[PDB]
Amino acid sequence: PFERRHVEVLGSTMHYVETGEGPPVLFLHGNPTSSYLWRNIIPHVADHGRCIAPDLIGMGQSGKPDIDYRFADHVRYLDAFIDALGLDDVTLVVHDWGSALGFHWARRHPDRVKGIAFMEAIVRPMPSWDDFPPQARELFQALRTPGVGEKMILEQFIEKILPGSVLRPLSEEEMDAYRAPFPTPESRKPVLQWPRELPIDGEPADVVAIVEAYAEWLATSDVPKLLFYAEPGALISPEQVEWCRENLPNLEVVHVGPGLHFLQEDQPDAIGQAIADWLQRLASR
Repeated sequence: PFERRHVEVLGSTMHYVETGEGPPVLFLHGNPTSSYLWRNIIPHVADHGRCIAPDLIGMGQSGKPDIDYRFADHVRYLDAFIDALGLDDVTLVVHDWGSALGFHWARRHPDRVKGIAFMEAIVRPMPSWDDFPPQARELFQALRTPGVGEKMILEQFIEKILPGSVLRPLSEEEMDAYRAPFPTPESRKPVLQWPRELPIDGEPADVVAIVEAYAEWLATSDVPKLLFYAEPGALISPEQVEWCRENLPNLEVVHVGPGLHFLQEDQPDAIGQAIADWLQRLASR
């Protein structure tokens, strides 16, 4: 039901799906997903704008160049993609690392952003490992350890963390779609680098500074914002909901019901209908 396109970007290629016409709505997935994450949300939004969902570089059907896949690499590829489509007056819909990419792009292009809808997002740096639930703490500490992380993700993960953070059973066919970009250790390098970019306890310092910078911009910008909360969630807990409600101007919060980290696979209709309603109210202003 979507157009599938490839676009040349910085000597590689990026795959995206698109549907609809009007002001662009840019959907940014995170780790270890792809535009497939948005397949059941986009149809709710498609009559309201030009819906665009790229696969980040090295992920989905996008090219797999020989790069570090650090956050800064992804920034460059996504900047070129957005400029390749000539996107202006952009509504962002973002998740996980897609939210960091989206917030960072919005702060740097404040006149080109119309609104930001975000879920299970990286709003703030994580000052200590003590803030983490013990489960995620041990996992992230293990992935961020040289040798161990390579064993866990490369020379051996997606089959466990994806169904682990969806409440309802993930089908084999959905799992096949998420496995498909990542058959080989070589192909899984972005999946390992992403957790090693997480701004935790001051490291890495360059991503910590990026997240600090866009958190300050979010708290000062009048851009309309929509935050989705799932029970219990993972990154976005009630605690983070309260911090956003207190500190981020022009924010609406929507509770979508039960869900974990990949809430698009638990409540896609709730998320899509809320975005569609939000775009209409923003147009009415």
